[PDB]
Amino acid sequence: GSEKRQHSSQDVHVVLKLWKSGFSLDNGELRSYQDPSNAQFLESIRRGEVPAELRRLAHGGQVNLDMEDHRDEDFVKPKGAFKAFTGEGQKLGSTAPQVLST
Repeated sequence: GSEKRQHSSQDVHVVLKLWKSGFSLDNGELRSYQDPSNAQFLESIRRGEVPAELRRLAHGGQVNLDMEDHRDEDFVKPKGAFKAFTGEGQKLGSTAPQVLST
């Protein structure tokens, strides 16, 4: 976590995950496909334009948005791990009683 340094300009991916309620970005949490504030993301990402949260995540260079599908996984993005286990299956039990070291 950078906290307060700079947004490392190393050309990074902002993951957009598709859920049963909405979508989440690597910068934020799940926003349902209904809310008028999520509409910006939905509309811009629909086109291919960049929501501010992504450019406010990576430096203003290669901010690329990578899409994942999870859907009935509810929401798992900030929670822990990476990609929330999209490797052959989905979440796969999520047997992580802890946040770190797993």
